[PDB]
Amino acid sequence: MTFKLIINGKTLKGETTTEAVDAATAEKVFKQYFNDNGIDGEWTYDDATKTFTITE
Repeated sequence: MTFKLIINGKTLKGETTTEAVDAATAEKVFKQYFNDNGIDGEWTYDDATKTFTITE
């Protein structure tokens, strides 16, 4: 299970992706990834393709 964090904002524009030991294991970590960036907006996890997208 590979997750991808996409930041949709003029302030910060980036994209990353990687695999982990487990879906939930990476889901709990990927949540803190952007947490450090302090990105304020609509943060949600796309259960569809396990993709994390944010909309400021």
